[PDB]
Amino acid sequence: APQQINDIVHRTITPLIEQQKIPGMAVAVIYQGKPYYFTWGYADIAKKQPVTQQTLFELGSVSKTFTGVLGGDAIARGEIKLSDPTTKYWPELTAKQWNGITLLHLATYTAGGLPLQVPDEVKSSSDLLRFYQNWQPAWAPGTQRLYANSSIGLFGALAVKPSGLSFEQAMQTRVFQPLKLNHTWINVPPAEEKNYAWGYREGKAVHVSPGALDAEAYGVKSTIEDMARWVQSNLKPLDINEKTLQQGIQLAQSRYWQTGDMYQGLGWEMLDWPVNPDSIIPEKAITPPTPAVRASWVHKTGATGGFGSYVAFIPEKELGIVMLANKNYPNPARVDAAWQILNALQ
Repeated sequence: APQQINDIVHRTITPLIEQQKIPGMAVAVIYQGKPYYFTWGYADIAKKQPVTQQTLFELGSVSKTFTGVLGGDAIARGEIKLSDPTTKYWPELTAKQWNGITLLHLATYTAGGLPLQVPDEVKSSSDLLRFYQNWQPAWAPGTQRLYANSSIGLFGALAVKPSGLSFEQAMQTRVFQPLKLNHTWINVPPAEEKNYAWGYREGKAVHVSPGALDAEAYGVKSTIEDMARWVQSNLKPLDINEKTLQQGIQLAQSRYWQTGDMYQGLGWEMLDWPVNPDSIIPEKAITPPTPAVRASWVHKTGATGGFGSYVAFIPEKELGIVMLANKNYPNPARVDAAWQILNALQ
């Protein structure tokens, strides 16, 4: 790798690993449209199995970028419109509080205080319907953002419906396959388990628990190579041959909502570039949404019990980074490390 990349990556990530006691990490830097890979530590501590470029990590909430782009690919196809009411895709949602709640609201976390997590007791499809039917907004829809899995989880599940495909299959056939993300999974196959890192919560080896709407919100697993490829695809959508997927990516980076200095996209979140880490670490809709601004810090954090992940990229600079850890360390530390690297190479 270019020495200048080697230099900052090693000086930045290595101590980050020791401070946070991360068992294993993989990093990718996208520099002038090429990826460079870095690996440290262990995917499985007990078996002394090292992290490689083949290692699967849980992406957690970074999954939502796939979801957003898939939702975006659906808008481009004409299958859905953000303005569509929720009840158009789930007529069974008859309770009056859903009157006027739209896909936009769901996608942007502005439905009115949908909760952080779908409650644990929700297991069946009828549990899920009962949960949303009995939920009462904490404030008016369309007025105030509260980040929520039960919000973007629902959006992704609804956005696939016109297509007739399950969310898992829309995701695989419209997003994963056309971008050759051949080692990116919602469900890891038996033969890939040897590549699936263990996550580490309080010293014990864990893996993400099944939960309702887990696929849509936090359940993707991927390798550093595929995630680098995911960043290349979002950095340069124009290289993508499939037109709806090209527009889908672009729409995901539109700005639909501003809160403080942050802009809500579909999955992706954004800040005007340049910004300093402190600001990465006034509340209103943007109508119509601002088309994607190339001078942006486009990013997303992700966590599960045993994993911490981060992706960020600046389109203007054709620059990006992916950091995948099998331990869930604090988000500020991720944004500090990444900004240091991208800023050094800017």
